[PDB]
Amino acid sequence: PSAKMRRYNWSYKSLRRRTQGTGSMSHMRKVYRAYNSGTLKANARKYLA
Amino acid sequence: SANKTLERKLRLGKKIRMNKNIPRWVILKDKLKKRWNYKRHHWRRSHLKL
Amino acid sequence: PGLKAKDLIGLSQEDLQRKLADLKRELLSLRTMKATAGPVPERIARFRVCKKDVARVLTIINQKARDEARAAFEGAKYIPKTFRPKLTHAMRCQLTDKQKRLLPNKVMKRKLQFPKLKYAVK
RNA sequence: CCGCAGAGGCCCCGGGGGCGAAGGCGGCGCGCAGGCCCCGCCGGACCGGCCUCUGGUGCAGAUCUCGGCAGCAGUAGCCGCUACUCCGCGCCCCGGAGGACUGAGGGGGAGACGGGUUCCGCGGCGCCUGCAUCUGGCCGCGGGUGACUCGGGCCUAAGCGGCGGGUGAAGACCGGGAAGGGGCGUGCCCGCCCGUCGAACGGGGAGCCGGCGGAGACUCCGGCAGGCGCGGCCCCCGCGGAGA
RNA sequence: GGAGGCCCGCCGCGGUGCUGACGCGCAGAUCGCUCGUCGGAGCCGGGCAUGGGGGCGAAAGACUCAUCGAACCGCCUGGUAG
RNA sequence: GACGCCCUGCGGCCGCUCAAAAGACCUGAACCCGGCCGGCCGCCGGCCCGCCGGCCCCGUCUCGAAACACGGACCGAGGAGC
RNA sequence: CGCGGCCCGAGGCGGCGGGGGCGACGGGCGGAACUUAAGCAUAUCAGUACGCCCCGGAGGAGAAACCAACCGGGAUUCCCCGUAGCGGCGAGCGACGCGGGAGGAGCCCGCCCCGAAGGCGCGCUGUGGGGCGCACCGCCGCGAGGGGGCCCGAGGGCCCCGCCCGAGAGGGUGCAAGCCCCGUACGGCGGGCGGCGAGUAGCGCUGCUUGAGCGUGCAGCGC
RNA sequence: AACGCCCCGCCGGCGGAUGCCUCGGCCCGGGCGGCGACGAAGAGCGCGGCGGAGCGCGAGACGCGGUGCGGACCCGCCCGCCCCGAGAAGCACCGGCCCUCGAACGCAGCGCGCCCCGGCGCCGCCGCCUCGGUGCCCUGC
Ligand SMILES: [K+]
Ligand SMILES: [K+]
Ligand SMILES: [K+]
Ligand SMILES: [K+]
Ligand SMILES: [K+]
Ligand SMILES: [Mg+2]
Ligand SMILES: [Mg+2]
Ligand SMILES: [Mg+2]
Ligand SMILES: [Mg+2]
Ligand SMILES: [Mg+2]
Ligand SMILES: [Mg+2]
Ligand SMILES: [Mg+2]
Ligand SMILES: [Mg+2]
Ligand SMILES: [Mg+2]
Ligand SMILES: [Mg+2]
Ligand SMILES: [Mg+2]
Ligand SMILES: [Mg+2]
Ligand SMILES: [Mg+2]
Ligand SMILES: [Mg+2]
Ligand SMILES: [Mg+2]
Ligand SMILES: [Mg+2]
Ligand SMILES: [Mg+2]
Ligand SMILES: [Mg+2]
Ligand SMILES: [Mg+2]
Ligand SMILES: [Mg+2]
Ligand SMILES: [Mg+2]
Ligand SMILES: [Mg+2]
Ligand SMILES: [Mg+2]
Ligand SMILES: [Mg+2]
Ligand SMILES: [Mg+2]
Ligand SMILES: [Mg+2]
Ligand SMILES: [Mg+2]
Ligand SMILES: [Mg+2]
Ligand SMILES: [Mg+2]
Ligand SMILES: [Mg+2]
Ligand SMILES: [Mg+2]
Ligand SMILES: [Mg+2]
Ligand SMILES: [Mg+2]
Ligand SMILES: [Mg+2]
Ligand SMILES: [Mg+2]
Ligand SMILES: [Mg+2]
Ligand SMILES: [Mg+2]
Ligand SMILES: [Mg+2]
Ligand SMILES: [Mg+2]
Ligand SMILES: [Mg+2]
Ligand code: NA
Ligand code: NA
Ligand code: NA
Ligand code: NA
Ligand code: NA
Ligand code: NA
Ligand code: NA
Ligand code: NA
Ligand code: NA
Ligand code: NA
Ligand code: NA
Ligand code: NA
Repeated sequence: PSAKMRRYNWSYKSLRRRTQGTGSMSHMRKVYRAYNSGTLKANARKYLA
Repeated sequence: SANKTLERKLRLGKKIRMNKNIPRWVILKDKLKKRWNYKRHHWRRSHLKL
Repeated sequence: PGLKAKDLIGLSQEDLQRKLADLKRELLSLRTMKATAGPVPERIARFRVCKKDVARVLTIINQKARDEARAAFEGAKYIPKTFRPKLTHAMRCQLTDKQKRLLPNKVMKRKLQFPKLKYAVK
């Protein structure tokens, strides 16, 4: 139950085995799509201005 | 054993429901070459560790 | 096959609620028919349509409710977090554009007496 | 100098190719040699002579690496646990008859842990059942675990964690001296200071009989009881004995 | 009358001798006879504690998951070699 | 993967589709092996072809290897001065 | 024995923030040994591996308590160029200036004057204002030009004669296809005065670090 | 002798080299540089007409709705669509749904509380409400 995850640089194979991108990555995919081709930037510009 | 928690019981339940072959109409719908499911297990040979 | 949201948006909340009740009841009936006896083509055909019909009605109800609630908090200072503008965490926690352009008064005075001009050489 | 893979050029109407390329097998010829060429059969879509350029460029060995495979050889072996036979029907399945064994610290009847569907019915022999198989814990298709009273959920043991804080570059580790909660019911009264962590064997409020299925039973059904709560109606603030 | 780190002896717990069997094993330590002990410094199950130059030891450099005169896993590391 | 014919069933023959069986599959080498057909022991040389003459097992370290010095059952592919 | 102000504390409520993830690049700490020296202990490997903490689209650095010694330059960063020195003075290690380029940009607070003029439930234990005298990306589209004969299971093959070209990049099609199909070339739309920082700088002793050598930088304690 | 063994001329096995081919790798350049208490990355368990693995999705589950474009199919068996719009396959953007664990938030990990109306985690900043002090004072008594 440590708050942080157990990661060590002396084994890049275990990092390879479990890490970001080895699952679905639903929210990140949606946000990246809305940014590269979408209206997230226009919304941000309107909100800031 | 006969005295288990519900949490262990639910994980073993999924293993049993998944130990199935590829249906016959699926093999021909997808034009499959390899017709066996190599994620099956047998109780006398496996170690589920669950 | 099935209902259309088009003519669904033209009913009141009570009517939609009753419609949903009937759809769920007959979905239970179709589940019973599948579980017992045998799956004749007509009831199995009706099954998928009924499932998507329940989906459509729930969609309409929620959209109507959201529109009403959003109209309830149109001009308040603090609104529910589900109605605030869609941004990322990082751009939410950021200075606006005019806050970035603020200058102390002395620098403002200096930058007005020497404005940028257009010129050419030769 | 011979050969291998690739790059830049040439190959006199624009190099050779389904009228058959690469590769494989057999046979001539040429060269001191490394090698090259041609012919026949197989094969079924690519190939390269000369000039300049480039390199992960030539194997008999390394108790070399990976793959395949021989002799040995129908050889070594199929020695614990006393044992099977006749007929239906087959040394091994089922039935009847006979003959034996385990020998109540059981080759019996049941649980804990571990396993996880191996359980039951129907069908089957492609795999496995180191001989066979009509058998099966094997393969296919369908099914199967019911609780007020049994166990867990509660308690605490040895222990573990948390604790205003303390320390260390941190990660973290150590820890009584700290304005540390309730009740009734709205005002008052009481009160120094953790844990619904840790035992399917310890503590713990209360269950027996009969019967039913193919696979479940202290759980289902029938009967007869216990314990603990809640709601109505009636409904009481103690007498006897010389004493125990 | 019924004491005892008393004696014979079953299950248990051990492991003497045959230097027996086996030794391409039933088995990367087993099998058979024979043997030691058997009310105690006895034996068994579960929970918990001690962690690597450390632990634990009626002391053999023993044991610490087939690994111990310093465990195992990955990395420094394609470590250096007259 | 037609039809037909045998078969207690398992299977077999004959043929069919196709340019071709290319038949669970492109091509299909070596080692090792079965049938039929021809021969009798390896290499070099001469010859009218089984006679005569010659010939220790390679690679390696070493003054010195056929060595009772080490490595090597056999075949394929990979394999070490950039 | 009661209650008002200030000060120092306690419990609750409302609104806003924080925490975790990311084999690169970036910043800050802790910090090896194998190895080389033909042994090895200072040295080297290396201010590396690895452990811990923290951001961003970059980060960090930055407008002189600087270089220099010239007929001088002029914040920071990045590229080109090259020997002073350190060292069992062994093995080894090692900067900067001048010169040529890319890029180019400057400023504030405190102290001093006014004093609530302020962001007004805060704040005089100081809010607010001032120097005073002389002088390239995305979206949308159209897109030309070949027949005859022979022979093959099918020709993109062989022979003859043609066409298109701002298109002879390619891919597909029953065998080598500009002209069988898709594409390729050629478009449009959107975006004088006052005043300069104290347990500080520096020094003594000790530890680490550097090419820095009677000290390159840092730190502890005493002054 | 013959067999066995060992050597030529045809035919069969066993094995899988070679050649040709590859929607895959590796290097170089360019762009981008965007997660989270509004619940991330990750894990578990479910969801299809006939449904095992993988992808996807979340009790609205092998997807729902809106706006544009597109224009006949939908891998098997079925069901559906067919039309000057009546709408299959596909594509882009937008709006919602979003089970249990997880920084993981009533306690705990699969059980159990408090509360009165519904809700009940920690740390910080600002503000407010209710209070304490033989702190510095003051008044009254
Ligand atoms: K218990
Ligand atoms: K050790
Ligand atoms: K020797
Ligand atoms: K020897
Ligand atoms: K160093
Ligand atoms: Mg072909
Ligand atoms: Mg090469
Ligand atoms: Mg070889
Ligand atoms: Mg024998
Ligand atoms: Mg007997
Ligand atoms: Mg039993
Ligand atoms: Mg059975
Ligand atoms: Mg089975
Ligand atoms: Mg009980
Ligand atoms: Mg109970
Ligand atoms: Mg407990
Ligand atoms: Mg008990
Ligand atoms: Mg009862
Ligand atoms: Mg039973
Ligand atoms: Mg006694
Ligand atoms: Mg005794
Ligand atoms: Mg012996
Ligand atoms: Mg023997
Ligand atoms: Mg110690
Ligand atoms: Mg001869
Ligand atoms: Mg001779
Ligand atoms: Mg040698
Ligand atoms: Mg030697
Ligand atoms: Mg010698
Ligand atoms: Mg020799
Ligand atoms: Mg080779
Ligand atoms: Mg708060
Ligand atoms: Mg090294
Ligand atoms: Mg040395
Ligand atoms: Mg050496
Ligand atoms: Mg040494
Ligand atoms: Mg150095
Ligand atoms: Mg910066
Ligand atoms: Mg065209
Ligand atoms: Mg073409
Ligand atoms: Mg200054
Ligand atoms: Mg140094
Ligand atoms: Mg699946
Ligand atoms: Mg939770
Ligand atoms: Mg929790
Ligand atoms: Na050839
Ligand atoms: Na090579
Ligand atoms: Na009998
Ligand atoms: Na005795
Ligand atoms: Na000794
Ligand atoms: Na190594
Ligand atoms: Na081919
Ligand atoms: Na000799
Ligand atoms: Na030797
Ligand atoms: Na040997
Ligand atoms: Na953090
Ligand atoms: Na970011």
